[PDB]
Amino acid sequence: KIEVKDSTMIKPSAETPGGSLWLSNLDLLSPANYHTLSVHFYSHDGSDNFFDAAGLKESLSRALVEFYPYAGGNRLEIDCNNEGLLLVEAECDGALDELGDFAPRPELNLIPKVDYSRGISTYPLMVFQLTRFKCGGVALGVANEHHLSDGVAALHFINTWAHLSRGAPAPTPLPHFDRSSLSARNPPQPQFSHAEYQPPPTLENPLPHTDIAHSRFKLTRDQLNSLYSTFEVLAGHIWRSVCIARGLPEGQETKLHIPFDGRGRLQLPPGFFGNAIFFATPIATCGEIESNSLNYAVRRVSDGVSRLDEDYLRSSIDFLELQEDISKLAQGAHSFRCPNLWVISWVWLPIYEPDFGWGKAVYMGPWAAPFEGKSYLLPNPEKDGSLFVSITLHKQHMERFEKLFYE
Ligand SMILES: O=C(/C=C/c1ccc(O)cc1)O[C@H](Cc1ccc(O)cc1)C(=O)O
Repeated sequence: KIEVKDSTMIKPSAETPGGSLWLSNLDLLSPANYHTLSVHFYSHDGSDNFFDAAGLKESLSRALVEFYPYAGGNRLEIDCNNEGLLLVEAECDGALDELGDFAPRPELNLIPKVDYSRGISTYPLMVFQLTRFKCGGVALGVANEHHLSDGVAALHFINTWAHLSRGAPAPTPLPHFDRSSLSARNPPQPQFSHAEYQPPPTLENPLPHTDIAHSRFKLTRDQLNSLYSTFEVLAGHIWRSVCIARGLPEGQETKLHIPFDGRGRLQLPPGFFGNAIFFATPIATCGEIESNSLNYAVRRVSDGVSRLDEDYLRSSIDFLELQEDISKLAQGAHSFRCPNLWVISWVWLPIYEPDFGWGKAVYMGPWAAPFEGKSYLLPNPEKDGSLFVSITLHKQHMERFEKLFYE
């Protein structure tokens, strides 16, 4: 019940010199065809001209005068050609209050499908969706190429794109586009054995069912430790709950994958624009997860995160430097599946700070993903001090997963 209205490609207003620049080694840790995408929801207010299209286009140009690589040898890079940034405005016969709590069920008309079979550099790298409803509310669906930038950089871009629409100046440190700070050493000397690069522990006794279910949970009972970060304890609990709810045989290896922003532990320049996301991979058998205390799992995840010191991160970069190709090491879409698990945390991220001049977001959230195996941590826009756990799991296991509440 959604249909396209307009499809535009936006140039910057200024020149923005478009010399192609170098992608990092961590940027090459994704498939050549992948968009990470989420949606921003805005409810209508008493103000006239709620998200006018022309104002947003002439604000998008004033935003692209800084972030020009969004419009644009044997190694991946797409030149800043300044030819266009896809912006498709749609129309829906819907009421935003009928959504209720925004379960991201796969009715993907809030975003478009892209085709890079015609060319990997033919179409641009990011797409925005401005879909307007019957109630006057609007959904803004963002879809970004992971090679170009991570969630932090695209979030900073959307915050600049917010401040330059509300008549305010640029948000913080202006974006830095030279990724030479994430370059390998000279010479490259790895010093550790990296399990973030070894293949995931698949090949278990096969699964009878394949259909999955998504569930988004509220947990207002964070304020208890039954003897570490909040994230480490919570991730240990989620991981133990999943490994118990799956009923896998003891001796089956499970592997938790955790994104980790390497801007702080390393010395990255401010406004660094690109992927600075490493991986924290603690491995353990499902038995010793289910047959030991929560202390075991939380210590395992804490050792998985605390290993990522400066030496280990630079050694990982040098290990990537030693490789033939790096995109052959990028696991995904099959690493996601059981017995493996992802857990992220958007609680610390400023995902609600984008205010275009019409108010804050009622709800932003992920949409349309390779679903199973990925647990997310979100903040509640009700700001009751509560926290959301958005997980996807096979149906046989989602009902078992209710022991997350059992401390
Ligand atoms: O969760 C985020 C969200 C990104 C985002 C934030 C705000 C926006 O407006 C738009 C996108 O990023 C991760 C990326 C990722 C995945 C696996 C890894 O091993 C390393 C990194 C993801 O989407 O899964």
